[PDB]
Amino acid sequence: AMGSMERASLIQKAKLAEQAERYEDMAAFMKGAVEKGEELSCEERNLLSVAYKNVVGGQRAAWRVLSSIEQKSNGPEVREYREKVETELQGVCDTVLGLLDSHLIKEAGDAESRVFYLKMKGDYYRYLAEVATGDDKKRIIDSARSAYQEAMDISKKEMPPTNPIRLGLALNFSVFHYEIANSPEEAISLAKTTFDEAMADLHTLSEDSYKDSTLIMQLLRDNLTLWT
Amino acid sequence: AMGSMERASLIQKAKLAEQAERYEDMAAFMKGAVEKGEELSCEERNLLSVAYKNVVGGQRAAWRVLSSIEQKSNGPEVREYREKVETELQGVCDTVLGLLDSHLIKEAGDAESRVFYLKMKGDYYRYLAEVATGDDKKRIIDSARSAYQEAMDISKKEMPPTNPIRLGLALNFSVFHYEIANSPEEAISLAKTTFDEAMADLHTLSEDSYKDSTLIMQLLRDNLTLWT
Amino acid sequence: AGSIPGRRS
Amino acid sequence: AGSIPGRRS
Ligand SMILES: *Cc1ccc(S(=O)(=O)N2CCC(OC)CC2)cc1
Ligand SMILES: *Cc1ccc(S(=O)(=O)N2CCC(OC)CC2)cc1
Ligand SMILES: [Ca+2]
Ligand SMILES: [Ca+2]
Repeated sequence: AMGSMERASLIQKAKLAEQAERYEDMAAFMKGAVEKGEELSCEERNLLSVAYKNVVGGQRAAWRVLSSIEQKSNGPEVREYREKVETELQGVCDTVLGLLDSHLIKEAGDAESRVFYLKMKGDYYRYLAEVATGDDKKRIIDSARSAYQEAMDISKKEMPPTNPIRLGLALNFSVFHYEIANSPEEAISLAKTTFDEAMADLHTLSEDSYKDSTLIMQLLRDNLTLWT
Repeated sequence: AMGSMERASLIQKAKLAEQAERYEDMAAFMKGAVEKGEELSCEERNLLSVAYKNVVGGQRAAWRVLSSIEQKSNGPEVREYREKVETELQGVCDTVLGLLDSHLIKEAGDAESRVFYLKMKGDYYRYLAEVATGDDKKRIIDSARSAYQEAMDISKKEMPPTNPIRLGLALNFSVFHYEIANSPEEAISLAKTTFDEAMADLHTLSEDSYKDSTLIMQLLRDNLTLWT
Repeated sequence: AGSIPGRRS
Repeated sequence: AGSIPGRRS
């Protein structure tokens, strides 16, 4: 749909859409930019991720409201509307996963880009898992786990323990273990080890990098406080 | 688009959409309900109004962000994107105005319903006026003024001075005078007279009606404080 | 200047 | 449990 707009114009409009809090537009501009076929810079990857996290975040919040109403009620309206929101959410997750598969991941050779995209892949399978039931749920859960694990393996070999993408990946994989995989001990162990190894590497950082790393470390600590 | 869904199901889903903060869905359900052709109850009119006020409120906020960026900058991208948001906003206002004209207003015989719909008509022409330029602007401004004035005339004949719709109509018409019609003295005089006449009628109200009326009176006072 | 917020039923 | 908010560039 964005085929006639220049790549640079799509990027500029995605930044404007963010300022205007128009996240659906932002995601559509960034989808258009990905479909130009060129790799994304660090800032462009962040725009893609921010756009879709906002879109799916609002869908997830709505799905949770409707699922709670439906569970309390247990006419067809609540289930029908929860199903409509669920299908829309699944469609957005499938769209992001399709961008990652065609062809962002395969072209990502540097650790920073490949880890970022595999973390995204884990996240969007995790959002699919949140609404999945039964056996479909098992394969979706394993797809999230596999993406996160590959990202973890690369991150531990190629990035310092304070790298913000490495830290956010570990945070989100710990949430996966706690909330999706029914592995709270694995969640706690990953969050603790990640926090401690980052603490021991803070001395190497500038003041600005210190601020970025400690912000995510606080999120790990916030979860550990809630889980223990 | 909602032709195959029962009226009562559209109403139920509009309430669910409000709870889920899915205001575009809410507006689409309420448009479907209006298009069933039956008059709306008090609660249904409020659902219609809440849905569209939220949709157009987000569009207006985005348009203001983009218009400010465009004015500071004075490539084509900011203007193009402001124009896109503007066209979408105009389309929503035209949709609401079309529901009011086909056929909510003509079927509204009681003062409460007719004033409510004419207030809506003034509001959506006011939102069109906010983005209009030049001579188109003049006719749009007069359409807002005419709708508000008819609503005012009915409200003063048929409703007590504390009626919340009468109060909200006067509030919004005062904003029209201040922000659109370049008539700040008319805005201040209308807000003051409305406040004072409501104050003198509070003694007639129950505790719950008192709470409803005084809440809007505080909005009138807040504007008077800003304008004087 | 504030109009009716009008965004909650 | 909080994941990365990730909603502001
Ligand atoms: C998944 C994730 C991890 C960390 C962030 S961030 O806000 O701290 N930040 C890290 C540095 C930059 O590299 C991509 C930009 C994002 C965001 C998301
Ligand atoms: C335009 C407008 C005026 C007042 C309100 S309200 O929130 O005070 N309320 C008044 C009583 C009911 O009648 C419609 C429901 C709305 C809202 C909008
Ligand atoms: Ca080009
Ligand atoms: Ca019917």
